[PDB]
This record gives sequence, structure tokens and C-alpha cells, in this order.
Amino acid sequence: AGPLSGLRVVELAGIGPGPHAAMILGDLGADVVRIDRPSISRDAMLRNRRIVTADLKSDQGLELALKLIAKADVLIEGYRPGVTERLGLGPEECAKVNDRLIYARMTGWGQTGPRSQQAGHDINYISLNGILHAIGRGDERPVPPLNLVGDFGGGSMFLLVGILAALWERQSSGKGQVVDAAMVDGSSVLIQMMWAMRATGMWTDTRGANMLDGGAPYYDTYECADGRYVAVGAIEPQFYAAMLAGLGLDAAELPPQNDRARWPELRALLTEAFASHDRDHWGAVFANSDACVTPVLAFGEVHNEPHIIERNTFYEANGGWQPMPAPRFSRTASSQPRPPAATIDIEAVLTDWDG
Amino acid sequence: AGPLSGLRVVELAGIGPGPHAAMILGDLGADVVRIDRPSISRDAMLRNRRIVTADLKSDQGLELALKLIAKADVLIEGYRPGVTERLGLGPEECAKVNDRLIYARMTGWGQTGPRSQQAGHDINYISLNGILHAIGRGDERPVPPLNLVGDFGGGSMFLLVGILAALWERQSSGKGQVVDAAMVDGSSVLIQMMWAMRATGMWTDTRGANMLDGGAPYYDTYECADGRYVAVGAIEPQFYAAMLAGLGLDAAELPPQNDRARWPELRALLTEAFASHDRDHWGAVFANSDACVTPVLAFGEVHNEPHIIERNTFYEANGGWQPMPAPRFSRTASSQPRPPAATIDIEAVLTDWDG
Ligand SMILES: CC(=O)/C(C)=C(/[O-])SCCNC(=O)CCNC(=O)[C@H](O)C(C)(C)COP(=O)(O)OP(=O)(O)OC[C@H]1O[C@@H](n2cnc3c(N)ncnc32)[C@H](O)[C@@H]1OP(=O)(O)O
Ligand SMILES: CC(=O)/C(C)=C(/[O-])SCCNC(=O)CCNC(=O)[C@H](O)C(C)(C)COP(=O)(O)OP(=O)(O)OC[C@H]1O[C@@H](n2cnc3c(N)ncnc32)[C@H](O)[C@@H]1OP(=O)(O)O
Repeated sequence: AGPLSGLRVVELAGIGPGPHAAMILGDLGADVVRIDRPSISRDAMLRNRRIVTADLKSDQGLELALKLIAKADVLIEGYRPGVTERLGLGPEECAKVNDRLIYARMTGWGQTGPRSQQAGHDINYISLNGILHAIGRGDERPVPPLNLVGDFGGGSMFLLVGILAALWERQSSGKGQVVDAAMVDGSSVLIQMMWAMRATGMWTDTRGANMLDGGAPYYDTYECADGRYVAVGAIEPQFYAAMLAGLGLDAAELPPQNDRARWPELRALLTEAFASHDRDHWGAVFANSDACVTPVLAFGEVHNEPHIIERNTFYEANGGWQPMPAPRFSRTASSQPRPPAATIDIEAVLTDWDG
Repeated sequence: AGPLSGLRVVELAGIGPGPHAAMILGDLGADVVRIDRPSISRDAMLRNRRIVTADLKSDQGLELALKLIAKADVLIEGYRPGVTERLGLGPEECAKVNDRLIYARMTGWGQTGPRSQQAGHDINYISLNGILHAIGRGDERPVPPLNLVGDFGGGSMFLLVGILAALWERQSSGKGQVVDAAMVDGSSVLIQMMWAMRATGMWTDTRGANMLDGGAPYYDTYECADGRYVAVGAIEPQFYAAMLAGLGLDAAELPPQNDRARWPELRALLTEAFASHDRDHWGAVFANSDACVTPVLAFGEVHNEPHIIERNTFYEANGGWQPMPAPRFSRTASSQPRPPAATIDIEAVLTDWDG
């Protein structure tokens, strides 16, 4: 029902970014068929799928895969470079049966280069390009921002942009091509703002000492009386003033907002203020204000938040809450995701796809 | 020269996700025209644009904006809901002159709901949906993962997916629609893996006590003899074994990899090992293997890393390095980004676009 209704996607089962990209395509209405190896999933990622099984190293498995690919718009693979090539499913082999195919290759290091054959995970890819070094408090070793930056923000999301951009190009050229989405590249573009700021003296390599990394007292979390937290993001002077107004602090008795030499003094004063009441008290104080103060909610509490409820950001499906499709479309709205279903026959899909 | 060559984009100047989305469209070949308020640029994010100025609150400014929009494929705006409406540039007004327009609305809270009129920044949007609570060490307050997750991973990247998906739909329907990209939604889909794992007992709400948040000794950073860091991401047993081999540790003398009760003991043993030599020594020892051990590089040293150099992940511009376009395309490759140029006349663009 979403904007991608009619789009045919073959997904070769991997981990991390590949399945996340395939999920989003499915969320938006695409017809996604996932090929897994021999031997109902409880993994909520893998919603909006039809799952088939094939031994891609056997003659029969390779034949059935190529027949499926011959009728597809997009192929997603997330193995080491050379893996699909040795299987007989490389770009050159797929082009022989389908030159309209968008061949989307999801890796961390890319298709070539000295590390291209090296195993890795999110934390490794963001280590090499300056990102991981920049995350965390200054007095401690870097902390991983989960796998949000390599696998997803700079990974699957760039694969998706590539797939959809190539599909636009195809409307005029009539032909597909290969998309090389490397997490080391995508995450670098994701953090382009910092590279831009570094060039103009607006960002430093010192961890925890910048405007957006926790270094600024007006852009950080604060612990409240109940041991829970608020987030403060009051960058602009008018928003910062509203924050001080709600705390009841006289600006004339405080250091200037952007006098960095007195930031520890400013932070201590704000720390004392926020610590004087519980988290939910500050929700009441800052209601309908531009102070940029919000409660820091744990996953388990999210479903009780009015703004979350009223916009249906989540749906409840056997097990727990799951995020609804994003972004949203006014005319061709995405459906509530279909849960994981039982594995079906590969020939049944071919009959449906006319292959 | 990239896959989006020929696509016409009008960007109403904002901050954060909007300009980043417009940048990526420009990177991939789109014709992006940014309208700023009247009042050269040092900001590398404004690469691949033509800059014009108009007072959108004046009769003439509004008229010229609508003329430009009448000839565009995409409009990007990142103001509070209602702002474009008040200007006379709302979706209903734009539809009168161009029903093929993809109207892309970039916000934090979304178009409706109790928080939709409140000012905010990245930290606020990720505070409300469980993300911020999950980032950082367990014995301290949450730390912002810069503005990577709300503004970009869960913001601009979802705006881009929406824009390009809506363009795909337009080929068959003949018309555009409104894309509502809210950072609170996009970032929730970005972290879908955690929502999935929470439902199956594979993730907990306790900060710093899980597999991918720094809780696991095989998925974290370690400080070396020189005070610099390595990242370890050796999740799978064969990769973990390769890491132990490189360290010269006897597996029989260590606790099991996934015995969580003995994780502090395991971490202490690995800490002692990594502390015995400098970062670059471990960089050498693990340069080629599948151990998932990488040096943690600061921004300033990224340009000296062989894998970064040989793949041209970055280019030099205005005294500093900037990331090359991502992802990469085999047939319609993106060009090196054009630097920010001087503001040009709005009528010169209309002559070019025939409007
Ligand atoms: C998730 C998470 O926690 C995090 C935090 C992440 O970052 S996730 C991001 C992680 N990084 C990435 O994703 C980056 C890119 N990926 C990689 O670097 C690797 O895939 C990793 C390292 C992930 C696994 O290494 P690996 O050595 O285990 O796998 P491989 O070298 O790719 O070879 C696969 C083999 O399986 C075979 N096969 C497959 N399907 C079928 C089938 N249906 N039928 C039959 N056979 C099949 C292939 O033919 C192939 O066989 P060979 O060619 O060896 O004879
Ligand atoms: C950046 C960063 O470091 C981080 C970490 C981030 O997260 S970034 C993410 C930040 N979050 C978001 O982006 C989320 C969405 N955005 C927002 O919530 C707000 O835009 C913020 C809060 C960012 C600024 O609040 P605000 O009160 O300053 O702005 P506003 O309420 O939107 O109204 C704009 C006004 O400007 C006028 N104008 C514009 N162009 C022209 C023109 N050419 N000619 C003439 N006039 C023009 C409009 O007509 C309008 O006037 P009114 O209608 O009031 O009379």
C-alpha cells in the first residue's frame, strides 16, 4: 500500500545493514523475497517478507536463484567481496539474465582496498574514520553508539538511497547498475557536518569538549532527584533563556551561555537546579515551552508518552512494541507491517512472479 | 554526473537534517536551488548548490518562490509545522501550480501532536523514544552520540528515502505527495533491531550492560600503552579466537567468551593485554586478520590510513578534508562535489529552468 508497491526485491540473507534495508523496502510496500540457507522467525526485523530456502552452492539452488533474480528489480547482498562471484551470482552473471537489475552490495570496507577481505562489525568501521574517537565523555575511553552509525545510519540508509537513486536513473536509461555501499563511506557522509566544522575551527578532535558531544552545559543530559534524566538542547539564546526561566535562575547571576572558560561553573549551577526535583516535574514546568528540555525515557516507558501514542510511532505485535514505517506519505500510506511468516516454496514465488 | 542528474530540487534554508538531505541529492547529481533569507559560504555542507535569496514574506519573494517550485521535482522544508502554510507555500498552495511536486517536510516531532509546535534539537528527539537512554557507560548519565542519530541517521536519511520512494511512485501515478519525515519516527526505525531483540530477551533497558553498547568485553574499546585506543568487535567465535591468538592468550586460561558472570574477569585480562603495547603495535598485529581489532583514529589522522587513501573516501577542500559522495555507482558515478559559490540572481535560475 506504500509508495514502493510493485517493486520486486531479492535479499540474500546476511546480518546487520542488509536485512534492515530489505525491511524498509518491505515497509514501504515492496515485494521482498529473502533467500536463506538450508536449516516462523521471532526476529521482528524480517517483517514484510516472504522467506525461501536454497543451497546456493548446489546446481539446483543456483538455477532457482537466477530465475528469481531475472524477474526482480533489486538484489541485496551483504557478504564479503567475491562471495557472490564464486557462487555464480556476481553482477556479471546477473546482467546476463537481467540488465535492469539494481545490484546492491552492502559491506563495511567496500569492494576493493587493503581491508576489503577483512571481517568486521560496526565498531570497526567507525573506528577507522574518526567517528568512534569522537563519542563519549572526555575522561574515559570511547563508547560505541550501539550499532546505529555504521550498520544503519551510514550503512543500510545509504544502500537504500543508492537503490532508489539508481531506480530513478533507470526510468531514463532503461538499465540498472551496481551500488557499492560501504559503511566506512556512508558513515563519513553521515558525519559531514563535523568535517565541515573542523575546517572552520568550529569542532575539535578533543573528545567531550565540543558543542554537540556533551561538552556544552546547554546540550547534555542532567540527573534529576529520582535518579532519572532530562535532556537539554537549548542552543539558540531565546531557547536557553526559556530554560533558565523555568529553572527560576537569574541570568545576571550566571556565567554567559557561551563563555567556555566558565562552563564547569555553569554546569554545576544547572546540575544543582535539575537535581532539586524529579524528571517528571521538569515535564510539567517546561510544558509547551521552547526551552528544549525533554524527559530521557527508557525503552519500556516510551509507549506511555502522549506524543508517541497520538502519532502511532509504534505498534504492538506478539512480543512487544515495534516501530511503524517511516517516513510517512500523504497519498500512498504504508500499511502496518506483516509479521514474520512460515517459510514457503521457491517455485511458488516463481509462479507468482512469472519466472 | 551521478544517478540523480536532471532532478530539480528547491531547498528552503534551515538547519541540520534539511541541508544534509539537500547535500546528498546534490552529491548524486541533482540540480539543487537553495532559497535563503536576505541579509562565499565557509560551510562545506552547502556544496553542490546554487544559492538564491528571497524575502518569502513579501509579495515579490513569494511569487518568485512559487515560480521556481512550479518547475521543481522536490521541495524540502524544515520549519515548524504551519510555517510554510502561513507564507503561502503550504502543500495545498504548491499543488495548485505543480501537482507532481514531492513536498518533503523535515521535522523532529512530526506534523501533528502535543509536541509538534515545540522547538528542539537532535538530543530532544532521541530522548523521547528510548535511544538516548541506551547510550553510554552504565555508571553515568547518558551521553549524546553527537547529532548522528536524530538529525542524520533517523532524519535526513529518512527524508531522502521518502523523496526517492515518492519519485518511484510518481512514474505510475503521474503525481507527487507530501512526505512527513519526523526524526522521532526515523530514529525509531533506525533502532528497530533493539526493539526486535527486547521482545525476545536479547536486549535489556540497563545502560551499558548489553552486547553492542560496551557491555561485552569483545565489543568495546581498549586503552593501549600510549593512551590511544583500539576497537574490538569479535562477536563470532572464530573471530574471537583470532583475537586471542594475536594477543598470545591461551583460551584454556580465560573465562568462556559469553559467560556474562565472568565478563569483568575477561575484560580485566584483555585490558592487561592491550595495555602492554601501543595502539599502532596492535594495528600492525591485526592489520590483515579476521580478529575484528582496529585502531581508533582521531579525525586528524584519518587521511593517513591506507584503506581510506586508496578508496578515496575523502577529498581536500578549503584547507580540510571532506567526505566524497556515498554510496558509489558503477555506471553513473558521482562527481567530486562543487564547492560553495557566490549567491546568484533568482531570475537567472528561472531562465535556466524555463519558469
Ligand atoms: C549484526 C551485528 O551485531 C553488527 C554489529 C554488525 O556490524 S553486522 C555487519 C557485519 N559486516 C558485514 O556485513 C560486512 C560484509 N560482510 C562480511 O564481511 C562477512 O559476511 C562477515 C564478516 C559478516 C561474515 O564472514 P563469514 O566468513 O562468516 O561469511 P562470508 O566471508 O561473507 O561468506 C559467506 C559464505 O556463506 C555462503 N552462503 C551464503 N548463503 C548461502 C546459501 N543460501 N546457500 C549456500 N551457501 C551460502 C557463501 O557462499 C559463502 O561461502 P564461501 O564463499 O566462504 O565458500
Ligand atoms: C543545528 C544543530 O546543531 C542540531 C543539533 C539540530 O538538531 S538541527 C534540528 C533542529 N530542529 C528542526 O529542524 C525541527 C524543525 N524545525 C524547528 O522546530 C524550528 O525551525 C527550529 C526550532 C529549528 C527553529 O525555530 P524558529 O522559531 O527560529 O523558526 P520557525 O518556528 O521554524 O520559523 C521560521 C521563520 O522564519 C521565516 N522565514 C524562513 N525563511 C524565510 C525567508 N526566506 N524569508 C522570510 N522569512 C523567512 C518563516 O516565515 C518563519 O516565520 P514565522 O512563521 O515564525 O512568522
